[PDB]
Amino acid sequence: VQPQESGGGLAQAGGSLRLSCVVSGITFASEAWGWYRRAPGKQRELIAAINNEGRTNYVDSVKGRFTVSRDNAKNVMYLQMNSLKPEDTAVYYCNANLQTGTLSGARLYWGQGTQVTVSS
Amino acid sequence: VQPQESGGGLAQAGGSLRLSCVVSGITFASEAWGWYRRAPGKQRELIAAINNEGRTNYVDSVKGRFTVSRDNAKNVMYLQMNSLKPEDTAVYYCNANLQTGTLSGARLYWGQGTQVTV
Amino acid sequence: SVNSVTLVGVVHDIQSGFVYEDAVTQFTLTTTSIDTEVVVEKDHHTIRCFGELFSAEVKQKVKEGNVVCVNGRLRLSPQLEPSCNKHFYFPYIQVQPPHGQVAVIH
Amino acid sequence: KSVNSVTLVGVVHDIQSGFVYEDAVTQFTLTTTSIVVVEKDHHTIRCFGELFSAEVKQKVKEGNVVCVNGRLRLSPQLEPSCNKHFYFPYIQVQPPHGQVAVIHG
Repeated sequence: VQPQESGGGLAQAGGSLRLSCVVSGITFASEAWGWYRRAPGKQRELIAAINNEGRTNYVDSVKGRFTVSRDNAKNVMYLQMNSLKPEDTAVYYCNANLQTGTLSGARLYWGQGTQVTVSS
Repeated sequence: VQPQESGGGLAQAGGSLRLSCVVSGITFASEAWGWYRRAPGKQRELIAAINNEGRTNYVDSVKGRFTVSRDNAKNVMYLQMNSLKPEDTAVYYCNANLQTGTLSGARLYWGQGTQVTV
Repeated sequence: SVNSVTLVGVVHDIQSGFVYEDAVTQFTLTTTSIDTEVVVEKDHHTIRCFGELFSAEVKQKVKEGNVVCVNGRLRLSPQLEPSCNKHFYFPYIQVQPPHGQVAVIH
Repeated sequence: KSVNSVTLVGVVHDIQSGFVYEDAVTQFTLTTTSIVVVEKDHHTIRCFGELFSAEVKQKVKEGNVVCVNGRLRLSPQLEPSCNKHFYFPYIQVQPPHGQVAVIHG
């Protein structure tokens, strides 16, 4: 349960970028994770969230637009990003969604995030 | 649609009985419904809601216990209750839950209800 | 067992209509809450006015995009309908005299 | 200038410590009896603050009747299913704004 993200910086309107969220060491596939984003001014906002297997639920926004995955193999979360709107500028983070939010943690830790920019 | 609860009365602790509900009279299907039981001095508590198709959910206290089903051609709510704890003893109502948030719709009206004692 | 609320902020989506046989007039009250550089948080609260009379006066006097002060009680509705298998709560701020009320500042 | 302020008084329940996305919180439940009809409401109280939460988790015991004095927040959350969007209603408590106080006698 250690955040190790990568990928993202700046791309032309409507691009196609991938993300690598690696859980450093200790078991990962055990939980249900997801990606977030930090707008240049707006606060922390959860977007994509894949189930423990698992059928995924996305925000109205990234619905149909993006699709996140989860591979127990290498312990990595990939966010299939396509048609990257300019309104998709933020620092993206990989982390585990709660259960399903009303639950309390036990340790956890934050990441460092990767900056992403899009302008037509 | 003016509600009309029916079926119920008295059964042993472990006995069984099924309820019913009818409305006059449109439109079913489009509207999802449910059942609300109320204690003597306590508030009404929605038991199970049936979807517009309709799927179904139940209360944490009645999960794997009660079973609700609906018919569109006759606009009827069916609630087969089995092995009834004296806790289930309450005034059961049947009405249409909806919106799951953005409520406030039409006029709405409460049925007289049905009695359940065990 | 005192339950109490006070809110100030922009109004949105004002609507009339009935709760289960009950004249209601709800609306959203977006509140800015600067969390403890460089981001701010908002909070859209469902303000739900009961009492057909108070419900009515509220319905008329409160305009869109306004700024009102809401006193009232905080309620939690079990909700949780089909379409999925899980139970969630509905956080609606109940306003019906002689409980609370709604003053207007914009 | 927005104003989000709640106040509570009632019975406490399920008290436990942990983290909110890696934040030392001590969440619990306050039950105001918002009243023949006795209507109850079980509020969640998330007390943030590395020190504050510990503070609270120790003087606050189950059964205690306490007052709550903090913001009304609501985490969005996107469960495995389904399209139905639901918010998570709790009460962010954290000094100098938040405030907890146990009642005796």
